[PDB]
Amino acid sequence: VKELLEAGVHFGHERKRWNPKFARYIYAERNGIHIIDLQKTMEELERTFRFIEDLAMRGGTILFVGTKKQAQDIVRMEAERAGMPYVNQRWLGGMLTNFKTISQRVHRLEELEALFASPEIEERPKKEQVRLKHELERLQKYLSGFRLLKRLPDAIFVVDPTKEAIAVREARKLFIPVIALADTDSDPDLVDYIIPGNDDAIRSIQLILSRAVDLIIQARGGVVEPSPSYALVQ
Amino acid sequence: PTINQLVRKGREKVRKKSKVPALKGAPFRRGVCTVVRTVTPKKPNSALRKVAKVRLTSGYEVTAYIPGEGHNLQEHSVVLIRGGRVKDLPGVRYHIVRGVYDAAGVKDRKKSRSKYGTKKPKEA
Amino acid sequence: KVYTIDEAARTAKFDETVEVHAKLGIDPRRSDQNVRGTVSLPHGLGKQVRVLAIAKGEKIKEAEEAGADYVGGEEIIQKILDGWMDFVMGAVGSKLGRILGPRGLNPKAGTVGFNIGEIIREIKAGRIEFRNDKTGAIHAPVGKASFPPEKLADNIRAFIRALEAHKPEGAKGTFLRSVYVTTTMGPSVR
RNA sequence: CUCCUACGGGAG
RNA sequence: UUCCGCGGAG
RNA sequence: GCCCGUCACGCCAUGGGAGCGGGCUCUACCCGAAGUCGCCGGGAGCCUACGGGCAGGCGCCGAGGGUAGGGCCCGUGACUGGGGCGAAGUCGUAAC
RNA sequence: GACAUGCGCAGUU
RNA sequence: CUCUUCCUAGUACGAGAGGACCGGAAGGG
RNA sequence: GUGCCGGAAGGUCAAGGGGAGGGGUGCAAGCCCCGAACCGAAGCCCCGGUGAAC
RNA sequence: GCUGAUCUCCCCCGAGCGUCCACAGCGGCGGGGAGGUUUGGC
RNA sequence: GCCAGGAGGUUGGCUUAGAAGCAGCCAUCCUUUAAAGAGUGCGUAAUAGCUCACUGGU
RNA sequence: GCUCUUGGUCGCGCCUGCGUAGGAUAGGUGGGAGCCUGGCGCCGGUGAAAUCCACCCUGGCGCGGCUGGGGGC
RNA sequence: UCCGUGAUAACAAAGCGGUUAUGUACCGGAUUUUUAUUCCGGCUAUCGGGGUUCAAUUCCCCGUCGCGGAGCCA
Repeated sequence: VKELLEAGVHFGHERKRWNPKFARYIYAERNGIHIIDLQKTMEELERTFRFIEDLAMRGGTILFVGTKKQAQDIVRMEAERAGMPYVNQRWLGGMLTNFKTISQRVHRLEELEALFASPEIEERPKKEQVRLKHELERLQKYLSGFRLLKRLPDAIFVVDPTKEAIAVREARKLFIPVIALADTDSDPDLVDYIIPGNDDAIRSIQLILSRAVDLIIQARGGVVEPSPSYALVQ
Repeated sequence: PTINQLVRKGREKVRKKSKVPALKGAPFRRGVCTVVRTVTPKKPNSALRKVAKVRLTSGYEVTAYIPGEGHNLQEHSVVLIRGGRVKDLPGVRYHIVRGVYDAAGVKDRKKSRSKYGTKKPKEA
Repeated sequence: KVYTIDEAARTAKFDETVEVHAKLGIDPRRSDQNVRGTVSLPHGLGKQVRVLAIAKGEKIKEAEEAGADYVGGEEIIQKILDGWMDFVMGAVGSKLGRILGPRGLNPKAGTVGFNIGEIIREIKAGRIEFRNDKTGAIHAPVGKASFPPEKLADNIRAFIRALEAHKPEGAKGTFLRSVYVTTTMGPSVR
């Protein structure tokens, strides 16, 4: 079941703008692009989910992140469809690293989320009615998936690491298991559980991210059908 | 420097100069006060430090400082040079051992007296 | 020709525009010129000269019947003084400074005829006949003359404007004749 | 170099 | 220290 | 704001300098003690046990001394050259 | 550097 | 022609501190 | 300042050119005389360079 | 050579200095001479 | 020549440390009585003796 | 001999003249009341007035007299 | 002596008949930290007389002085 899926259209990515480190994960250079070795991919997928599973069954929260458009939306899905926090917008700086302080805003969210429905709305000038309402639009615009648990993650899953290496860094300074789906345009080393494979074609992203959440749930009870993947998927 | 070079050239030992030529590495040197003027402080000070030139035993003649308040050295006073630069007066590189030879100790000093050769007074 | 050819002046109107334009000579040493006041002249010209008499308020009966058209007194001294258009010409003889209403608002005015008896008389000759024409800086000369009514009579220019040769030092030769006007002008030995 | 002398020589 | 008889003393 | 160099004044060391003083050494030749050694010991002396020894004579070496001409270092020198340092003197403004 | 006296020691300058 | 040194005497005089008259020798230039 | 060199302008300048005008004579024509303007070189004045020119 | 101002010399007077004391030794201001070595005059 | 008293208040002021003629600068009086000595004079520490400026006999 | 080119002179021939008021690039004093065949002319002011005729000062131009210089053939 | 030629204010230097050029040095006053500069303004004139002209530094005459040239008396 695995192979075929991938072999389908979810491997081989960035070309001639690679990283030599990632030379251990790559089969060849066809007509230009680097054809990643799936054979090995699989092996890594294993150890990765092993970890995920050996964690999804011990009451541990994971934080997913994907700030790239050719992978935003989906990440928004797979997260809510698992209760696992996540980041789809601008991954603020010092989140994990300055959690206590970033949290401060999360609190400010509900601070308004509550003043939203109230009789205090009868008063208050249009100046603030617009200020706050707006101050919330954005407020709510960035933390939609960064609230849930008021405690750091036990790990973090990600699409293109190098794209969000900054998060990664934060993670690493705070000692936090790093797992992610990286292609040839990234350096393994600073990645703990490496999912080698295309990071732009939503095709591969969906898949590798999909079977991930399921696996997160297989260890919770409630195996069902996939999530809304197609809507304009090519 | 490579070893081979070291073998050839080799390191050179420093050898330093006497911050004070009081002759035959001598604790002190005697001599006559050729003159006794009164120069002026350096860079940021102002005052009338008392200095005196001295014809040393060794046919030498140099400026020596004089400690404490007041004194009594004249154009022909025999004296003992101690050797202590006075960092604040260019040249002065020796102090005059108070209370020795023609040098009179300090009158009424009660504190540090070992320096300034003042005799231990009685309290009665 | 020979002397003059007065008749040679043979178009226009009454040709009274005759003159004496013979050249001259600058002033030798310390000198100048000056035409003899009312240069006699063997003619009368038949002119009703408007001779002005610097009289007063007493001489207003004869000053007019002596050869003058009209005559004013002292009620015009500083009366015709309030206009640059309100003001012949005589002058109060003696040392009297007639140069009070005559020293300001430039024309022609100097010596005149004397007679502390009356401005008019039967002996009121020479005061409507001839006049003057002195130095012109560039070259004076330029005199007057009768009109196209006389043969050798018009030959007054001679012993008159020509005999004017009376005032002059010495540093050249007063000559270079030429007579006539308002038409053209010929010239002959003086 | 210093000394002694009986100033003739000697001494350390 | 012009010490007592190297050994002692000053 | 900072900052340059001349100039003036004071103190110190220091280069050049007609030169003047002393120390060390090298070369050469002249005199040359004591003494060792080498000749001789003749037409002179002393001793003998006749071989010989001493005295004395001559020579080489020779401390030093003299004269001469070099080399190396130190001191000092009219004046002269710059250099160092010294709370508030002069002239201008080179540099940031 | 120079040495009184007694026998290098001690002592003098 | 003149000098020096020596004996009278380092005695007359003399706080002195040096030093003679008179008289007699012997060398010099 | 002097010398020398350079300056087809000016200033001054001798003969000579020029003749306004005047004089001596004769009866006269004439013969003779002085003579202003103005035109007139080199030189000098004037303008400028010049010191291994004074 | 004459002359002798200049000059060299000495002299009269004597202030005043010398513990006292015109003069042991000095001599003010001033005066008189001598000599012919200086410088000069004729 | 010689005898002699070689009178007393005089030993007065500056300087005195000594003018008290006999250091020098100022006085120059009186006097009892043989007169007189404003005692010119050798000195010395000023004083302390002689000398005539005073006269009997011979 | 022949050209080219410039001066100085007397002629003569036409121009030449831009103070401030002001019909505007008024030269000077004179004649002057009309000549051109359409401006008068005072104007009102200006030190001084315009049409036209003159003789003339300043400077220039153009043919002629008489004298002069420099270039070529 | 004779011919010509220059001339102004403390000094320097102008205006080929139409009413106080101008510069310096000097005295102010503005601006520049000071000074120099710069600016603004003020200066005991037309070498002295006398002429011509409506009008003059300008043209005429006489004098003084400087300039330059020719003769003077012998």
